[PDB]
Amino acid sequence: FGNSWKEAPTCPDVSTNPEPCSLNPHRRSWAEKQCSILKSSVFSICHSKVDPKPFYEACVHDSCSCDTGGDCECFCSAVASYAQECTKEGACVFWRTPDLCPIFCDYYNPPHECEWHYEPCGNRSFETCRTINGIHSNISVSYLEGCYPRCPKDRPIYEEDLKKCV
Amino acid sequence: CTQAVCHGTCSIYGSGHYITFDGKYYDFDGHCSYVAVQDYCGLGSFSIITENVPCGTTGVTCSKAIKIFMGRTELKLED
Amino acid sequence: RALSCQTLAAGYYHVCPDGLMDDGRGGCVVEKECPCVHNNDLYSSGAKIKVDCNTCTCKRGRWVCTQAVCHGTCSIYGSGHYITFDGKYYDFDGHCSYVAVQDYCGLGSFSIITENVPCGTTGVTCSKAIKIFMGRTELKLEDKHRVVIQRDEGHHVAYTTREVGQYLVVESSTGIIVIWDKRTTVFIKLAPSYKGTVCGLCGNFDHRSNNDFTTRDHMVVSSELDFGNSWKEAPTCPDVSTNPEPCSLNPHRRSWAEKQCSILKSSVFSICHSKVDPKPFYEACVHDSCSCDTGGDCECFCSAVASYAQECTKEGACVFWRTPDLCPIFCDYYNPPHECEWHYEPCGNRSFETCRTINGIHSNISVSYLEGCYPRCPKDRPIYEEDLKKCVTADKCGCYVEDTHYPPGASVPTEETCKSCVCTNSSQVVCRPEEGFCYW
Amino acid sequence: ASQGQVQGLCGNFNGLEGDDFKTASGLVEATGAGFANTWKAQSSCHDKLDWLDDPCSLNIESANYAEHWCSLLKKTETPFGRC
Amino acid sequence: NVCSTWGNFHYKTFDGDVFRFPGLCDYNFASDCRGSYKEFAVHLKRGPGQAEAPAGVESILLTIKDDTIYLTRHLAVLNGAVVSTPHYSPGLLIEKSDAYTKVYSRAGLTLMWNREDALMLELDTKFRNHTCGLCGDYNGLQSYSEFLSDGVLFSPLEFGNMQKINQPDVVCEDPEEEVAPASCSEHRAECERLLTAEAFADCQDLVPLEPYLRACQQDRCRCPGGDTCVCSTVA
Ligand SMILES: *[C@@H]1O[C@H](CO)[C@@H](O[C@@H]2O[C@H](CO)[C@@H](O)[C@H](O)[C@H]2NC(C)=O)[C@H](O)[C@H]1NC(C)=O
Ligand SMILES: *[C@@H]1O[C@H](CO)[C@@H](O)[C@H](O)[C@H]1NC(C)=O
Ligand SMILES: [Ca+2]
Ligand SMILES: [Ca+2]
Ligand SMILES: [Ca+2]
Repeated sequence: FGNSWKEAPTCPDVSTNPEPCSLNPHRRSWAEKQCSILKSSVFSICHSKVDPKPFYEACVHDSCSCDTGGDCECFCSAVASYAQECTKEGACVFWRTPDLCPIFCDYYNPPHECEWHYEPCGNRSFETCRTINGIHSNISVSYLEGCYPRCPKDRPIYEEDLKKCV
Repeated sequence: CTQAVCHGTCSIYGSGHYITFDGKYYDFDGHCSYVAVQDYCGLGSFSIITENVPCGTTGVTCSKAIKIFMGRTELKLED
Repeated sequence: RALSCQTLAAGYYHVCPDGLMDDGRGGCVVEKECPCVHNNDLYSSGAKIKVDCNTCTCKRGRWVCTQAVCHGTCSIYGSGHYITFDGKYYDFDGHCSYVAVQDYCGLGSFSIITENVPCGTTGVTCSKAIKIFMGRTELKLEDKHRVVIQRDEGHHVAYTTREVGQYLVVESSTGIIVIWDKRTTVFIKLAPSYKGTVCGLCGNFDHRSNNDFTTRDHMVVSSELDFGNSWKEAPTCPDVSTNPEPCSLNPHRRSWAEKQCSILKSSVFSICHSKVDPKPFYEACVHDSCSCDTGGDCECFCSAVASYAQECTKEGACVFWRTPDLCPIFCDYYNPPHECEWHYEPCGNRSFETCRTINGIHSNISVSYLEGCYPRCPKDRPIYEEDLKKCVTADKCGCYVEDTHYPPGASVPTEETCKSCVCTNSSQVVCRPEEGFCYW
Repeated sequence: ASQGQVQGLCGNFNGLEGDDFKTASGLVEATGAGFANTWKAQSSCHDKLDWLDDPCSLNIESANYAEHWCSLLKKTETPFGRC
Repeated sequence: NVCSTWGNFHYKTFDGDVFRFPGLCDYNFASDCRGSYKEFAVHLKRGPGQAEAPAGVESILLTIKDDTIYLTRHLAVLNGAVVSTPHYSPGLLIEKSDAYTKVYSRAGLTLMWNREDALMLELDTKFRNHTCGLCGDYNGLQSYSEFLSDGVLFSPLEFGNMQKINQPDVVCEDPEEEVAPASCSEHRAECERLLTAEAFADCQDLVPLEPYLRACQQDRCRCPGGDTCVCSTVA
């Protein structure tokens, strides 16, 4: 089914699915140790709302393969994929720590006024200059992780294409 | 429960993990440009293509760019 | 005959008229008002600068400096990179417990050991624990924590453990200092009273660097692998024969390593290029990135870059190099729910008030150049208590007795007899006797 | 018998290799070009700066040639292997 | 604009200036002489001399700021590895049709080469006043500095000779100054009639004519017998 949807006829045909953790045995011990956080008590609230096994397998499969550089970026995205679903079903979990996939939000703040904050599960609706003129989307994206503004009370409209409270 | 039809969702993630619109998981590791979605199905209006390249030495591959054709406009999500 | 204030000592062997001499800044100047140069910077007459313990002055185009002896520093970092007290870089990859420093040099008062273990598959090894013997007490730095062992009954040589920035600092009242980044880096600082009375992998600290390869039995060798092998502790540990070459044994990882580590040579660190030579740090960055091939290789790189950023700060160039995509740092995790007081200080140049220094206790070194997150305590409780990392009022901080924090009011434990103790409601630890025989 | 009585680009010859960049006017320099410029014998010459590049990355056609021969120094079977 | 090379050692810079440099060893076809950082460099490698009429190209080396592409007659190599064309990296596109091989870069570089003789390169306007290869500079001046730098009007052969690259394993001799042949103006009518035919109607205002017919002049007389050397210009 996959090989029939390629665009260029000259592209080769896939014959087998490789097994990363079998071709890189020495990387298994680490991968199976970091990815175990999904099954740990940290995500105890979400265990009854999302089955973690297909995400644990994805985490282990990815961690065994990023063997040419920057393998701490393959792991954080894998865990964030599951955390996003946990948020989506109604379980807002705070899993980042200064030693595990840190995030650097206050980089965006003006010199020392504190207005950007890491929102663990995005459940915050504020006023941009698009919605102020009646423009609206057609779906809810109120479950996307990241850093969000908390614009002050003297210029409370968040302009997006410059990331500025005006 | 009320009866309204929610939007449909397809997911691509990781080293070639796919979840279709109807909820079927699978894996596929190709090195070419593949049709993610389109309605030129046997005259259609759009198409969304993906570009997979190797990332690692075990042979697995991952998506690295996206091309969106709408009417005649073409967006490209890249870098 | 045309002098230039830079060929003054040359001799003029091989414009301005007779008398006046070019200064390099502009018009011709007399010899008296001739400026000075230092690290590609031009200072006029009568200026002032400091060099690590002293202060200098541009007098007559020549520098006049005070003469005090700065402390001595040994550095251990990376996958086996050593810098001795007298400035002699080298490499060594062992798997045993080695004597970093000691005073039992042929009767002694201390010793500092290290524990190197393999990290990777290319054969390189890195430090992962430290042990400090002081008199009879034994501190051990391990698993991101400090553990006391065999605390002596009544001598208890005064030390002090605290946490500054991202680093853990252990000082001793005798004049020993250890700075540990909790992963692999270690700095040992010694007071100038130990001069020429130590021995170990860090040399013997005598302001002379042609004899730092002195083996255990007082012989001077010319080989790194013989000097290193003679300071192992357990006689059954094997002996190192060759230094591995990581980037040659892992060809596929080279392209990444040489691209990320290139930031040191980019324009981002343009200010620091004239003050610290970047080549011996670029080499270490590439060497470390090719070896961390078993997981967590984004951590071997950030520490390598921080080692150079710290020196740039130390020499007077505060550089801001972190970005949300490059070694991000997550500081506001420590803040209260949404009150914003903790801030990432790129170069630590901040001197605030803790409840130690409020009572006259002072250190002996300036550690005002360590990276990390720092408090900015509010104006309603502006005293930073360290053992809990909390901004509190000047009254309710603690007692800090026997290197152990005790909350105000809490009955202070006491290893004495008939002597009860309490932290008053004034931050004062006071003890009373109990006649239950014994008396006051 | 001339230990510490020489000055120039060749250092002071006193046993310590950290003060070798010690200019003739007090303090010590950090780079290799900064120290050297202070020992010019002609005031008219300009000042140079260090070069933070590797020539084996600008001339690709020469890298293979340079490696194939300079690598002989580490070959134990080669005559240099004795040293 | 476009730099081009084709035919019997015919070249064309970014500012016209059609000449003939029958070099055979190796040359710097194009480069970025900005001075601070070299963004790209295209190096050309002629053959040992195929025959009197044709003038092929053995291989092409093309480095873009981090990686090298080595294009041969039969295969293309990227960073020392053979790639199955086409390739879709997020900063570089290589494709191999039957009549051409094309390379597109995000820096503003397009290269098109048929595997036998014809090669053309297109750059954006960003690289004006910086190109320094055999294609001359890209200031838009017609033979301003390419041939008259310090008042001396450089002959094409000596200008081409300066653009050589020294491979530190082989010594290759530069071509010697040939005796000035007669201006082959006896075949001008044939070239003009062939080139200005009906099939080339809607380009008489897009591309000029003088340079391309002047090129046909030498091509017709320098290439007696088979017409394998004149119809490579009208192409
Ligand atoms: C900084 O150095 C001084 C110099 O010794 C230390 O002062 C010593 O303190 C111990 C116990 O507190 C006394 O037994 C010594 O007599 C003191 N030395 C002198 C010369 O009087 C001081 O303790 C050091 N700083 C810290 C924080 O320990
Ligand atoms: C330089 O200016 C622009 C590009 O910077 C270019 O179009 C122009 O032709 C050049 N002129 C000269 C004299 O170099
Ligand atoms: Ca010494
Ligand atoms: Ca010396
Ligand atoms: Ca021109």
